[PDB]
Amino acid sequence: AVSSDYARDNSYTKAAEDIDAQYAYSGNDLGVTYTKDATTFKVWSPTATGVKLNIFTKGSDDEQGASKVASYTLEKMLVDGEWNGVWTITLVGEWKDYYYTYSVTTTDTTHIGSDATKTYETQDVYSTATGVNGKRSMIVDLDETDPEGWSNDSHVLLDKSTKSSVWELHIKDFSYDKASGVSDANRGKYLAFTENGTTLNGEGKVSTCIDYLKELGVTTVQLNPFYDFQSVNEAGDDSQFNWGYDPVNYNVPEGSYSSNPYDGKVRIKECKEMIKALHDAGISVVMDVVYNHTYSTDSCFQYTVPNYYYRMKTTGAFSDGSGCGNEGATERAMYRQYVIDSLKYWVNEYHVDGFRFALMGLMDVETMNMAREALDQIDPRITMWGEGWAGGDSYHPTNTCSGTKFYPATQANASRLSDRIAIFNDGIRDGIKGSAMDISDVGFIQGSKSSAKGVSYGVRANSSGTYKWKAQAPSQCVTYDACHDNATLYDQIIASTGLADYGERNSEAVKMNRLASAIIYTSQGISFTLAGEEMARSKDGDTNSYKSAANLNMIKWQNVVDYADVVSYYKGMMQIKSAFSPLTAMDNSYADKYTFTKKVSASTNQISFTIQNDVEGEWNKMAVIYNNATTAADVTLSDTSVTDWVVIANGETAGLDSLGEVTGSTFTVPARSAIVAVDKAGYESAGIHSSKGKVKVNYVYEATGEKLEDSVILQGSVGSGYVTVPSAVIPDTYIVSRIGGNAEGKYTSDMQEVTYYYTDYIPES
Ligand SMILES: OC[C@H]1O[C@H](OC[C@H]2O[C@H](O[C@H]3[C@H](O)[C@@H](O)[C@@H](O[C@H]4[C@H](O)[C@@H](O)[C@H](O)O[C@@H]4CO)O[C@@H]3CO)[C@H](O)[C@@H](O)[C@@H]2O)[C@H](O)[C@@H](O)[C@@H]1O
Ligand SMILES: [Ca+2]
Ligand code: NA
Repeated sequence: AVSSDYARDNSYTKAAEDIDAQYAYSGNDLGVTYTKDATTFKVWSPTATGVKLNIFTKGSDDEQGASKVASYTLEKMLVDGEWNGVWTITLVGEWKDYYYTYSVTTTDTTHIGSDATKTYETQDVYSTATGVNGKRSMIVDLDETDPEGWSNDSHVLLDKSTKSSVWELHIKDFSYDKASGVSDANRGKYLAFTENGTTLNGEGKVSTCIDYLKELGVTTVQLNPFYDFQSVNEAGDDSQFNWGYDPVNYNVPEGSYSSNPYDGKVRIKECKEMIKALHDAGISVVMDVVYNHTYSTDSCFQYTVPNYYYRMKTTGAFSDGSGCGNEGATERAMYRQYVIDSLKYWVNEYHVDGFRFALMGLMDVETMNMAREALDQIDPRITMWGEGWAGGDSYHPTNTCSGTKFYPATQANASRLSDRIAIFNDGIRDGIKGSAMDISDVGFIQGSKSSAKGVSYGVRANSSGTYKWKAQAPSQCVTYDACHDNATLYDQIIASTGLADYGERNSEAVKMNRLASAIIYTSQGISFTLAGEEMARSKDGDTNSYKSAANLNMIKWQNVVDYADVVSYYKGMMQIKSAFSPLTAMDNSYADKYTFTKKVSASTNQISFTIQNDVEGEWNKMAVIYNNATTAADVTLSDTSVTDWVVIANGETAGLDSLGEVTGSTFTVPARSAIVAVDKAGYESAGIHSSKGKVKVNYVYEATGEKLEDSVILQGSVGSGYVTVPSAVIPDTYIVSRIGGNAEGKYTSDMQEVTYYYTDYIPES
């Protein structure tokens, strides 16, 4: 089922609305305002009877030189005897690098003015720095946290969101593997991203980490939570892992990814160095944000203004729409403001280029649209997308703090949402590889004919017609087959077919992987992959790896060799989408330029369509065919307008070079493979060609000269290193007797061939 939302007004919502009408504050100076001469503290809490500032030398009581300094009484901000809801004090002198908490004595929202008070110690709601484990805030000069050349670091923004290629990455996963070639100190840390010239096992043969990303050519890296989360003990062991969907401090970097979580400035500088390194690599940084819930209701929000910041049921229970125990009340004036101010902070202070909203379905449409407008004032190329669903039933008031009707930012309400707030298309996801809820379930690539309609509607970003949900335009659609949640693409292929064990190479499974690649990059919308999808990433069948072993979760960098051909295929498919404007369109101007051979809703083993282009200097027409049959199929296009074709992607390779020609309207499409072709006239005139070198790898029985296994194609930049390997799937009764050509070397302009010659063998042991 899809979870429900309910409009219910009660004592709590009416109390919160009254608080907004009187005390809503837009002053822009809540938290700490540092200067060398003085530091000013501001806390918003209309429910409070008193607020006390506590100063410490260190962020925890374990550290050397840790001591309580003193405590101070904050005073109400009055004008002509009228309180604006804000507490303030100004400390004269130099207070930088001191740590602090607030002691808030307060009622709840439904008992303001009463003697029913409780006192809570808490970090600042508007913390820009904390000590270890985010318990104590830190007074910092943010200038001191700027790395070398930070002033010259610019945003990396896509001209159009639909021109993106997103690599969804977890910071520990990136470099926790020793084979990553990243230094001992920086493995699984922010600073891993700053290490150039890293290679597999540091042997200097093939690129890893940042150099690998430059070669792959992804436009965008989306980072899993690097705001401060609860679920990793920052004073604990290095082997701890969590995705970090457990927020504690929204505007403070995560401590565990830094080299030193005790000094609050170090993580800020190192977090900025990561973002700079990615910007220097020409890559856009998208931040996974989780305003929909906090780890617990024992939070800075609840301790400051009890029952204001969370959606309250009539029974006094916290609404659990997140499935994590609570949901943030985005409809409230001061959380709306907090969220928007937070987004602007990460953009301006950390140079973040966009956001992925966790459970965007829990966040109200008005708030989301206002956030889009705010970020537009900085730059409208700043990207926004999110999950158009919740994680449970959500109880909200009828209206927002503005007096407009509450609407959740779900798939169902895509029409009410800005067309530049994109939504994850679970339609094409389930269409391609099968239900995400069931690892054993088949989609189109595994041979489901019923799944074809999922793919076919996905091809135009679910923006043409209606199947499941409808995007306003391709700009409002994220096109993907897998993410960090549920099974990896290759794990679902393995589980659903039983072709092999998890993480084991299988020729037919890899064919299916290549086909998924073809679909993603011949589909409209914002193309998105899990980091390592291109190298057949496995989690050993883990369908919820959020707190699983770090070595299970980590990117196995050996896969860039083991699946170098698959990486090469993705690398080439990315080039195709980038070269052909209809695929990267933001609007619906190309919707009526598609000619599907069969009905879009057809149950078929072969999907085919043509796309008419209108951009001068590009290809005039593209033909796309997906064949999920176990045999080769002759597919005849219904569109006969073009009868001279150049093939640019097949079962073997993909890219901008001609792989052969086709006369007429009929194409022979190999089993479990795609064909991408373009009009010959256009291919000649456009002058679009590859600058990448090729290596063909053959596997031959020496005695007969016959192939034991299909040849594969590696592709990469001329001068970049490659490593070929003997085929993993060849029976154990054959052994490599001899190698022809350069098994290892650098790509050249001319294609090189490597042949692994095999002889008769009996394992024995
Ligand atoms: O008080 C209740 C409860 O609170 C704490 O546990 C919270 C929560 O922890 C687990 O949920 C996990 C999921 O299993 C993960 O898949 C992940 O979900 C996120 C997903 O990956 C994102 O894509 C999406 O945007 O956001 C979701 C989360 O909203 O992360 C969550 C949170 O870590 C567990 O499965 C839940 O049952 C549980 O409620 C606390 O640790 C518990 O002791 C406590 O009982
Ligand atoms: Ca933390
Ligand atoms: Na283009």
